[PDB]
Amino acid sequence: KWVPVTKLGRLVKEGRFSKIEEIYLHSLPVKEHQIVETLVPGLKDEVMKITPVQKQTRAGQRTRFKAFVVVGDNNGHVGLGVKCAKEVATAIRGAIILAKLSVVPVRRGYWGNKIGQPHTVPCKVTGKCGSVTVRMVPAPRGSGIVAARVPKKVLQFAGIEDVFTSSRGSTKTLGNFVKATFDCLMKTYGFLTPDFWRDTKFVKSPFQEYTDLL
Amino acid sequence: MGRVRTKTVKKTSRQVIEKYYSRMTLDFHTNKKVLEEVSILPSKRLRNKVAGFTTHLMRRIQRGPVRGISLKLQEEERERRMDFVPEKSALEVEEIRVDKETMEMLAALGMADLPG
Amino acid sequence: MVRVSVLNDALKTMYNAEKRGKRQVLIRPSSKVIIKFLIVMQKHGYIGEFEFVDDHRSGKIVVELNGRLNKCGVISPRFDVGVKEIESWTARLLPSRQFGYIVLTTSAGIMDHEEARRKNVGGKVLGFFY
Amino acid sequence: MVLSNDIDLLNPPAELEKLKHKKKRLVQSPNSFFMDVKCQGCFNITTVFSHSQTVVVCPGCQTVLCQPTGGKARLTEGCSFRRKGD
Amino acid sequence: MQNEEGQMVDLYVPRKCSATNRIITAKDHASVQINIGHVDENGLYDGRFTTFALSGFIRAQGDADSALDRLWQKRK
Amino acid sequence: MAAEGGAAARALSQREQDIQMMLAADVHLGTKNCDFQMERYVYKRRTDGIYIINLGKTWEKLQLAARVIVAIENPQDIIVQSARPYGQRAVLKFAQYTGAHAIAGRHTPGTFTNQLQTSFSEPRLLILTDPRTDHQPIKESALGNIPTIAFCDTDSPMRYVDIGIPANNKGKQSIGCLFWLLARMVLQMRGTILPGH
Amino acid sequence: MGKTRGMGAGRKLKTHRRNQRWADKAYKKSHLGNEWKKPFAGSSHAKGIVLEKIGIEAKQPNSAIRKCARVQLVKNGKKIAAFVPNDGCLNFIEENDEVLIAGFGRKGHAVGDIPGVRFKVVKVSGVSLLALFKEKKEKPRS
Amino acid sequence: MRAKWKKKRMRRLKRKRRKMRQRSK
Amino acid sequence: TFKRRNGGRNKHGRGHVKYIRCSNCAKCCPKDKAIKRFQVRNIVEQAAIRDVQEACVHDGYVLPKLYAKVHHCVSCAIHAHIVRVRSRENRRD
RNA sequence: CGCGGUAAUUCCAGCUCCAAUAGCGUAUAUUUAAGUUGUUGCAGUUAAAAAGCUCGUAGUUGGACCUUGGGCCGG
RNA sequence: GGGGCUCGAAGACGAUCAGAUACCGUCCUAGUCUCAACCAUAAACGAUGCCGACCAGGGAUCGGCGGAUGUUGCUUAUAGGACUCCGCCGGCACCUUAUGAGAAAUCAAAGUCUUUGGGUUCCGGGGGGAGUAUGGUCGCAAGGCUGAAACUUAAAGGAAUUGA
RNA sequence: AAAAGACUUCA
Repeated sequence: KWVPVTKLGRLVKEGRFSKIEEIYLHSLPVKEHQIVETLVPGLKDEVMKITPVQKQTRAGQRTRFKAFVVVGDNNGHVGLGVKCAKEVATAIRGAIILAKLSVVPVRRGYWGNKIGQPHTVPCKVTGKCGSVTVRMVPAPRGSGIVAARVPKKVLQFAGIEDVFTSSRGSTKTLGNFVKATFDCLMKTYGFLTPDFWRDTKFVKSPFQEYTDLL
Repeated sequence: MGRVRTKTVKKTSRQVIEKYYSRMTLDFHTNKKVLEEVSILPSKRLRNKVAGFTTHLMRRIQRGPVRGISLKLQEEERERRMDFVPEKSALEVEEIRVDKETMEMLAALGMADLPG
Repeated sequence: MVRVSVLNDALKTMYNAEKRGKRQVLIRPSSKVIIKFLIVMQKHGYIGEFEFVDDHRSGKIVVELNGRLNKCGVISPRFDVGVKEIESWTARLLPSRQFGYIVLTTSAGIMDHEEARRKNVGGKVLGFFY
Repeated sequence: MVLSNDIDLLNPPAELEKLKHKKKRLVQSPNSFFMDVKCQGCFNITTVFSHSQTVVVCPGCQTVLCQPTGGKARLTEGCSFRRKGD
Repeated sequence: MQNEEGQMVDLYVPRKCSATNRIITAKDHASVQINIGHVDENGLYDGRFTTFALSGFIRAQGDADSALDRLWQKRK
Repeated sequence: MAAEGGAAARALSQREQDIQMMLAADVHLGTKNCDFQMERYVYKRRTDGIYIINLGKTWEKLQLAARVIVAIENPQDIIVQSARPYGQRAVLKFAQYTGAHAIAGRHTPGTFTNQLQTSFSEPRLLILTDPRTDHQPIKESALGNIPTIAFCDTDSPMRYVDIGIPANNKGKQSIGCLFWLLARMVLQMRGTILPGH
Repeated sequence: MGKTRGMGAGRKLKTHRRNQRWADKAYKKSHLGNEWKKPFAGSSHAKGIVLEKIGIEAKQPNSAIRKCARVQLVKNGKKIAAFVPNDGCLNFIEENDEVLIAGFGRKGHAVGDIPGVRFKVVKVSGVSLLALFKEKKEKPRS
Repeated sequence: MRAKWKKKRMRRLKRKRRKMRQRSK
Repeated sequence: TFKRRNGGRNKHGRGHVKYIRCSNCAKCCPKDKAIKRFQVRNIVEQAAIRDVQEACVHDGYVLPKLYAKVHHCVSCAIHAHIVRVRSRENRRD
């Protein structure tokens, strides 16, 4: 079943929220995956990579598995789950849950010209994990996703159709490489345009609007 | 050695005391009977262990509050103390007796005040 | 050196601080950057203090931020004078992607990227406004 | 508070003009001064630079006036002075 | 935010701070919204507020209190 | 800087009586040479290596602070916190006066964070007696999107706790006086309150 | 730390740049003239004549006789060893025939596992090595 | 600057092995 | 390696002080890296105190203590005296 | 990089499959990748890497006042 | 040359050691010391170029200066000076956070280089070979300085983390 | 504290 635990879960499931846009605005911390499932049942999973971990441990080796799963729509929503567990299947299951928590929206935009319908990125944006620099780079439309297999997949969830990408740093470190691509897309809401410079009134927190119902 | 209380004993000992307290006593023998009423423990030695530990705790309670044991009677005592509230034991006597800095502020706030 | 870069660098680190200015000494190619900021409204006011008797010239800035969003997201230098790296009206390398402008000292004087481009006159980039 | 610069920049405290060097100042001036130093032996009072440097004597009376030191002059024995100059 | 062909485009106009200056991201769950009501005599006088936000970043920098204090005045 | 606007409720204005309690309680006693950049509140450095705090400036902060508390319709959602025995006295009596829930003694991590945990709290405001000792609860609240108001001394961190009130977290009657006054002010607007003191 | 940006100072950057290239393998090959030091002239293939069939043992955890043959280039005096790949082929090579050899794809250097074997055999007796093992074609008499 | 004991050993051997051809034995 | 704000070890605009030699081994050590320890201690003992003063002229004397700073080569201090190891935060003491 | 020490998806044949397709392999040179040549576009605390130090040239680089600033109409 | 007290490569002795040529013990020459001369190298280090501006709080201490009808001083009285102070130039550095950099350890610089271009210079540009070979240069000598390639080979190396 | 040295391949 559903069943919402927590005030945060009560707000969303009981139809007091209609959109995930609201959740992002008031910076509500998702930690139960069920919350995002009710508003968005259209989320698609995709197990990206399984990679072995090994320990030598106090009484026998105890070998774990990293599991990378990206859950998202194909419309501005990427979500990143990484779990380490002794069983492959358990790590995958947990990663699906984690990915749903960590869903964060991605600005699609235009370059120079306001074109028709956002399909690119508004600005040049970079994401760093370890030493690897990954760059969102302006591209004319119809270029396709100019990337290796795995960075294409991440940008499909983002809904971005056209960018050049380039990376430098250790590309050979599979674990880190997947992590680095995510950060760029979330950091889109970190770059100044005059378009988003425009001042908004401030919407009111659900914590004060729905005191009685909680 | 040997005779240390376990976790299972620690949880049970507090609980029995808390909601049986008037009936409970310092006396070992009667509190053995109480554990028959309150629980089924399968072997003989378990009953004796719990009964002994609880009575030792009962002595401590009636000589000072115990860290993880709160009773109806002890809670009432705490409440009575924390119903009193004047200013919260500041008085000083009428008008305060400041020592510059605030003297300059109080003068240009229309408050006379004593100094010292 | 030539100041210029120092102003730009100081500006962005001071934005992270959330200060209402930093105030510093200024020169004549760093008179230019401030007036260009006013036009594209990163500043809605600037004041050039003590430029009259003193050893130097200076200007305390009153600067946009302490609002909601920062207006100047990044300004970072792209080479001072004493160098040959050069652009023309057709050569145009850029930052941003048209949200910002590329600061250019042209033949007539300092003007923004679009003004210089229309007139069809090249020049040398001073910095990159994003 | 959040201050880099002051809430009233134009009038800072004197202690914050003792911060920044003489060259660096918002309104630069000599922090040094001229003063008239007073001597019983002479009828008139002699105008003197604050940082004496040389062991200045009063013009008519051979009384002395001050002795020099690393900063502003260290006046010697019983003498009086007002701080003024035109 | 317009398009070439009419339509207002690019949904989700985000939150964006006040005391801190920088966009409030979705990732930044640490960030907070402070509503201080305008008041009449003996009244909360709700439905009138000065609304402010505070980033997670400033809440680690230590400048969080300082920046809020400047803006906290009811009308400016 | 300082806030002005609105209409004063009644008792929210300054009284000679109100200042008398605060100065008697020794709220205005600041710590020694250490003193943060945030502190405008010293004016003239007082003898024997200590600074006393301008209580007229403090009054503005307290008056303003009350406005923020009551602006949520339901009063119980604010939780107060104090490990300290001096502030425990303040916390419990505050909770009695107002809607406010109390958490006395040890905080325990995973109260503010860890939503899955039973002890999950959502509070609209938090009042802490001393953010210096209660530094670990500040961290959880910061992540948890819970604002933390605290009565702070200058060597206590006004850093990263919004709305700082210069105080005397060292002990004595000072902490109890601050909460007592705060409770009186918040009840003044649309509460149980009566005129007078 | 940072590179000189300056109107005249261009010269400093240019002069240093050339030296760096020598670390890189491709430029080093031309600049030092290491290609000449390697047994080939620079040629696509080179031809030699079979001195001997030699049975070179594999290195380290691999154990096996690789079975090679040493050829002396027609162009040079240089004797070098070339590998004969595939089942048989030690029989198909033979002493004193003309063998056409090419590199491994190692771009000079010994392969690693076979010590000192710098080349491999492309064809023997003009036929094609590939054809002979496969039994597609048969060696001509003489 | 000067590195490690590799250069220390080889410094001693640098002129010794040049002179060990005049000596031979 | 670098875990230390202290740089190499006790080098603040100096590099080299002026050498003391260990009491134990006589290895050169600059003064700040030496390890000095105050051993201000009685000649007698606990028990011995009593015996001497009984069989001596003057009330107690004063007892004329022995004062020595003890110089170590680092290694020497580890084997008995004050080094022992630590926990990471208290090392900045 | 690795495999083959007798049930080798890495060999050798067959089968089947993949995949370019009148074209495909292989070698050498060369460009990209390689920001491994750093103009665009590098690194030097600890990974390759600040000269022991200072003076100091050829060489590069180098502050400000500087007939400039302002005002009016026309289109 | 003076000078050789002390200590002390090599050697020579005792244990230990299959060997022990060493640690360790004992003898002790050059030398250590000084002067006029050579020499040119060091983990000659902050393993961190020089210079300039900026970005962050706080307390010491070193130096000078300023302000106190402060203390001690008693200087005839004072000024000074030592002490306590606050302000301050320029320091050696620490402390705590680090906005930010970094691979991390860490770091108010290793920040202000992906926000990629402040001025100038030097150096590196896989590991070994090899810092040698060779030539030039220099040194009294030792040997230094300058400084390859053949050929080999897939990692050398760093920081942190988990085992043993 | 001085009595403590060696130790095959795939791995």
